[PDB]
Amino acid sequence: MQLLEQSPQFLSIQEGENLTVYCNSSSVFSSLQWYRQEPGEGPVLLVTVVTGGEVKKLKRLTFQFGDARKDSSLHITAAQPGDTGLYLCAGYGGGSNYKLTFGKGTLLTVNPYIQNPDPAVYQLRDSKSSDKSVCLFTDFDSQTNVSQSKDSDVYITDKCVLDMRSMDFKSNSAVAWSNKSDFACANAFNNSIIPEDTFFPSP
Amino acid sequence: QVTQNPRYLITVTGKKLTVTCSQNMNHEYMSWYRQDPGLGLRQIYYSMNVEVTDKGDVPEGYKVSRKEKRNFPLILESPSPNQTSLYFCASRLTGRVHGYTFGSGTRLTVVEDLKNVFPPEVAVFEPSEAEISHTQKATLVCLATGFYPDHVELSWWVNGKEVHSGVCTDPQPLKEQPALNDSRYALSSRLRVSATFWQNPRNHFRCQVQFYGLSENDEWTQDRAKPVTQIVSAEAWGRAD
Ligand SMILES: [Cl-]
Ligand SMILES: [Cl-]
Ligand SMILES: [Cl-]
Ligand SMILES: [Cl-]
Repeated sequence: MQLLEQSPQFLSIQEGENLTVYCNSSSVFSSLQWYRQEPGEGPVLLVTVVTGGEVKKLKRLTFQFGDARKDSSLHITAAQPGDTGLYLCAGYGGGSNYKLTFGKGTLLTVNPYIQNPDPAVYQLRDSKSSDKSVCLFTDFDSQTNVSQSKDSDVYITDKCVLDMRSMDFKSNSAVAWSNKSDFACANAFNNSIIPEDTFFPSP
Repeated sequence: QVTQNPRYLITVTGKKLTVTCSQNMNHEYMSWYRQDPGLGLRQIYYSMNVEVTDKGDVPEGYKVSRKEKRNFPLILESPSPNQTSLYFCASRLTGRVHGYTFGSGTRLTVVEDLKNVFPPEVAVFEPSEAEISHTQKATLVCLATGFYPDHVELSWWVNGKEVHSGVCTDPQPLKEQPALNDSRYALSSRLRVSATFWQNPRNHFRCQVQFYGLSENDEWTQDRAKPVTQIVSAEAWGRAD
């Protein structure tokens, strides 16, 4: 057990879901701090909780300090793409007035809510500037995962994450590509990866 | 505000370098962290005040100085591959609540040879007529390939304005040659608009990859262009049905 245990380490949620993430210790803290960190940025302080048992609200975010001052939770109502990021809890533990210890964080991914999944693989037209044939897997449910792979000539991407600032056309996709002649979109996006009822329209 | 420079940096193993950190506020306490996958934020060095410096938890290969209150530089005398990391300078707030204010990070990549550094090639792939027919939506695919290190920012531009709506980007680049130690990287992104918007040949679509490369101080002796910090773009125009 670490001085500060954050759970869960990774969280993938859909737009409009509520969520709670936890910061737990066997040590009593005089105060706990929450930071948010975005890619290409330093952590930014959100709030500090100081009074045992207290709640602090920062818009859609609610922070609770446990009564025994060994715990803190961060609750988000109606998750938005803008909520995506790393949530760190920190405190002066292990004999420190000046040195903060940072928990490992919850890395929050906010995925689109897809009411009517319509999973499909589209063969794209070649680019004049590349020798690659590209296949677009799109319109799948946010509970469907695609993990990156290289299997000989065939590359598949991890499924993409919404631009944090996206306010429309929020959908799931992964791509596959190969430079081999006669590349088949069905080769890359096979039954181990995609839903069985995935649609394969001809060009 | 904590100011860190540079934001991105490439060095060969063994060539001394300094990352600067200065704070406008008058704070006594400043510190350096590195952030690595699975290892959280690890304290390298801290300075309680002017001319006071103390090794953190992971000091080996680093030095600091605190001649002035305003500046707390991080010195790598002999950079090694293992010092490839994201570095954060922190200063301690003096209010009732002693939180930290952080710089915007320095992404340092330490390389065996500068000849391993390559800018991206960038291609755009136009929306499928099959997608347009099935969905009345149109997805453009941007593919950035052949870049090293993995120091890129991909953006989408429609009619000369950056867009965010309809943008979905791979959360990290993939290695093109993962069996090899010096693999270059690929990264994809999608921009989705209505079929109507795509079908308007006045509409212009550009995928931009900002690559963070070599600086002026870096020596270059290869035939191919010095891979300096640059944008590489690919474009498409709307296509009438
Ligand atoms: Cl909840
Ligand atoms: Cl959409
Ligand atoms: Cl937008
Ligand atoms: Cl390989």
